Amino acid sequence: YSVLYNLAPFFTFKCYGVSPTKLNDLCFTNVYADSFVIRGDEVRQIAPGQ
Amino acid sequence: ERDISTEIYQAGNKPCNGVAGFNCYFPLRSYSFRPTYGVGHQPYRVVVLS
Repeated sequence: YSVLYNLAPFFTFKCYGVSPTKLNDLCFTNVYADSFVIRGDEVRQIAPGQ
Repeated sequence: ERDISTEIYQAGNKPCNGVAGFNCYFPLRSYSFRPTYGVGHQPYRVVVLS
């Protein structure tokens, strides 16, 4: 995550379950990545339950 | 022990006071409560006797 974390043009990086700044010590059995491009106004819509 | 000081989280490698942005976070977050929320997220009142 260090190279992703230190990628400068990131604007919004919002998590919902754990701390987002110490992922190196945290290990998971799965990683799911989904990608798309949307309007700015509905950018806040990515929160669940919108 | 209790903590009240409101200092912006400088969780980055830059001397950031700022207002918002990358590695420049306001530590406090607001609970939001409404009756539509399901069981397990409605507010609970807690009193501890020592």
